[PDB]
Amino acid sequence: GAMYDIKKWRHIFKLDPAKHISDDDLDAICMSQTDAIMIGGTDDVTEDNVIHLMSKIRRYPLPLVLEISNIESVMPGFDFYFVPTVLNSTDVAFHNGTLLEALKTYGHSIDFEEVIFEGYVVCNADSKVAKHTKANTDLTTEDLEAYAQMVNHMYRLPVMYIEYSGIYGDVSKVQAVSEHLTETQLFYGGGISSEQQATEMAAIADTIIVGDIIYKDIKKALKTVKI
Amino acid sequence: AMYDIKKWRHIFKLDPAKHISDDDLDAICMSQTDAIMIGGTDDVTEDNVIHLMSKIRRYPLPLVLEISNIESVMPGFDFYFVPTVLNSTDVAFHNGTLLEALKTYGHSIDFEEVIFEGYVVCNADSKVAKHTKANTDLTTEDLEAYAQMVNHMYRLPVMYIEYSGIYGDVSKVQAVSEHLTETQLFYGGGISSEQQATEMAAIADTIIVGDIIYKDIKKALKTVKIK
Repeated sequence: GAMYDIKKWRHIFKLDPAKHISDDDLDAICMSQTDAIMIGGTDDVTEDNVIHLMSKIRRYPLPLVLEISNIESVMPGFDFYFVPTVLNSTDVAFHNGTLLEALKTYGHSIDFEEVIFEGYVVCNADSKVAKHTKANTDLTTEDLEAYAQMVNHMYRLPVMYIEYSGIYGDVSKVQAVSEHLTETQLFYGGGISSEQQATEMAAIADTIIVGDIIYKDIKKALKTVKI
Repeated sequence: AMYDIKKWRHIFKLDPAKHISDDDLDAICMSQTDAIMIGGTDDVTEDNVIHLMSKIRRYPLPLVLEISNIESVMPGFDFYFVPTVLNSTDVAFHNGTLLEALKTYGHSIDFEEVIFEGYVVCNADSKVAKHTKANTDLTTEDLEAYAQMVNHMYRLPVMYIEYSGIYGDVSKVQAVSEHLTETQLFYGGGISSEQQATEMAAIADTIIVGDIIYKDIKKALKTVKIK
């Protein structure tokens, strides 16, 4: 089952369950070389369409993961749950606050082997996720490096997630951050929309996460896997 | 074997602001304690720590520093215990301050000797609770969730139940232990009798004794006789 060893993942397609994906486009990505399909949507996951989406996704043989945002999103059935802790958020709620309530609720029966805690760092000052988590987006390269160090040596977390929220972020900073991660895997997301960019980043980061372009140019999207 | 925290059962904890006689100091360092921890939940008086270290280093037992604030950071200790107050309402006590420290000292820290502690402040009327704006209304469920969170999500080496000066709720500590497996349970707060040291050192992995050292050196040395 090399299929389910996140450490080997290089590319993940991230679906916003709130947007419409056609069955042919869905088939396209699920058939691709991508390592996993991730359902996200940083807010009020609408149980209804998430289940619609996973029903379709389970017809293919590839890891289906959920990016839990809020206690509302928690649903059984996924292969992995990626739980973020927004390191640069100024509200304890996105640190461990929400997670404490989820655990209060489902603690009794979670299989922590399938849960993955991610050091999440919001880097796009003008994003829904930056404004919701009251994230302190004024980050210098030193700040990111301190964060990387904090993730890599102090919490020693399996994943550090650089989230540029839709726009292609600062390659140099991502590059600075990768420098300090060693034991921790580096996930990058934000703006990839060209085999060129996917290759640039997948070079620095360990796993790249392509999302928006799926709903804009399925053909370009499929290009991001060629990294 | 001396420096493997996982075998430690008792730790004597010295407030560097309080005075301790050369003879009481001698007594604790000669005891069966596994280590001396210099704490003081506030502004370490760079002055008396060096004095205390000076006397303590004549004995061969581990000397550890519990860093509270970025001020405390100094060389010469066997291990540095860094807290993250999980039930604090202020990001500064989650990782805020830590991020600063890392910006400054990041370049020269031997992370091998740094130990990240999952801290849960449990005494509503404590300087530490008021300082870190800790949310001290914790049910057993809450504590269990916290345990789970430390043990499985953060997967930190130590979860520290801090009852700040008073002997806490044995049942709750017992509940918390239930969930820690890979994580070492440190307990502190009120042990002042061979009886209490013994009760707790049965539930927790390591009991931390402090206040009684300055009140009844004879009773204090009774706390290391934990069966």
